[PDB]
Amino acid sequence: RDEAGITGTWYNQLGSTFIVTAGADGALTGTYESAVGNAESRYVLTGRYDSAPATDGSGTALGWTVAWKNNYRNAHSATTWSGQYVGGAQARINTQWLLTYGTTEANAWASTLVGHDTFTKVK
Amino acid sequence: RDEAGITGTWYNQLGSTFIVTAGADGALTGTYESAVGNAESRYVLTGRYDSAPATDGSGTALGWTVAWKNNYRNAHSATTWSGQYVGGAQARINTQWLLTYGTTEANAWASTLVGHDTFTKVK
Amino acid sequence: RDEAGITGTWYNQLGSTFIVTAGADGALTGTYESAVGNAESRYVLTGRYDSAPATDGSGTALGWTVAWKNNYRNAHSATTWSGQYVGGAQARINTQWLLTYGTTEANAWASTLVGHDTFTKVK
Amino acid sequence: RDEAGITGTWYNQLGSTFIVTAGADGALTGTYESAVGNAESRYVLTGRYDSAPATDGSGTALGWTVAWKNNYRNAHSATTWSGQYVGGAQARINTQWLLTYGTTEANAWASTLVGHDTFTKVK
Repeated sequence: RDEAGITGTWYNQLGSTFIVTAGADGALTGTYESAVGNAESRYVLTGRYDSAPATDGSGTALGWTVAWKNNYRNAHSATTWSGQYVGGAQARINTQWLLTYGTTEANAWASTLVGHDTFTKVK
Repeated sequence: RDEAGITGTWYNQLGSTFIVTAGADGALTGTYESAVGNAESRYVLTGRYDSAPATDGSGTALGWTVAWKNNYRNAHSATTWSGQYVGGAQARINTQWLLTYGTTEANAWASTLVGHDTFTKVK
Repeated sequence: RDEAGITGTWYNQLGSTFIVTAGADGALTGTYESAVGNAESRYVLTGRYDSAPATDGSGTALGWTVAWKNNYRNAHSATTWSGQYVGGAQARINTQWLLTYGTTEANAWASTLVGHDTFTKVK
Repeated sequence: RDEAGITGTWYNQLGSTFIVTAGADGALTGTYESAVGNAESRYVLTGRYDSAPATDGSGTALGWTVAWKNNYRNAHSATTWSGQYVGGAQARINTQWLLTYGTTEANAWASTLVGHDTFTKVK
């Protein structure tokens, strides 16, 4: 039961800010602000997490999406982060991500960036 | 404006079924049923898509998450698909995905599978 | 023992041409010619494969790299394909790949594309 | 020209040891010893790097493969790392990797793990 452990404000290694609420039902809702790329201000996110994780010391699996459209800009792209929450004194969300841009069929080979973000509760 | 083009029932190459509604606001909601893996019946999904895509022939970026917990089972894992919708006679959603399982810190190197799913409106 | 099954000329879905020799010792050597991207003519490749695969119907794991420098151009990038060879009437190499471009530290978040290529012995 | 900067012994965050020689011609040769997984002792590697990188502060793209067969064991798998070398006082190779295991056609959806390794010249 990591609803309280997940909910809150998280920061990654780029200085991006992830503001999330975890629902009792497994939902993730909030906003993402990227420190880099074709982005400004906050963007909607949604996602899901395992609301009944294993009790053996394993992390808590979760994921979320941002489409990079808001009232300021549209980067015609979406990122998905997939990862796990690891609780404790220095809690962390360890993620890998896929960023797809909309492309023509001819350029679709080149549509998707992959990377990895680690989030902490301290900047 | 691909709200009508996205909304509906989609099937991938594995015979999985993706049932989605696209909101005017960029939301994706629905259910996923996997034909493979530690899964049975339907699981909640949510996600986002570019509600104002480019008009140059590019695809429509989107993503969504499933956490693999429902009333039947809990696979302590989450998958994120990231991709684009390509409209037309044979419409398609072309995706890559990341499946993270909850692990101990010692096994976290091995936590994440990557793959690729192509969805069609016909089985 | 898939040395004879791997060695030869392969083509992917983009119309790229992969010319490989598999060594008894697990080596892969040859040349790659991409139909797309910042590339022309042939580039050196090397890689490795499992020279003693399982006999249970499993595929044969393998991988290879291309750095995108030759006498014509230098795209300051390297792609790695990781996958498996599946023997038989319609033999295939099913791969996923990572293409890293050299970046400054500020842009390294955006350095790596991911995709998937399927190779056949017929175009 | 990073031939001297790449050649040598590198260690990642898992305590794996990567011993590589960079050739003037773009080759990478050496041995890999994993601290984790179905592995013991050293395994052959080969790969490629950009021997004429940009002079603007960008990193040096490179990649390499290991098939996880040696005289001790065979894990019927191959990993490819794709990344860049970043020179200087605290030199680093920043990589993402794809590990494919040989599978039956029914389980091929689950064949490939993805992760990220950072190598340093100090443990």
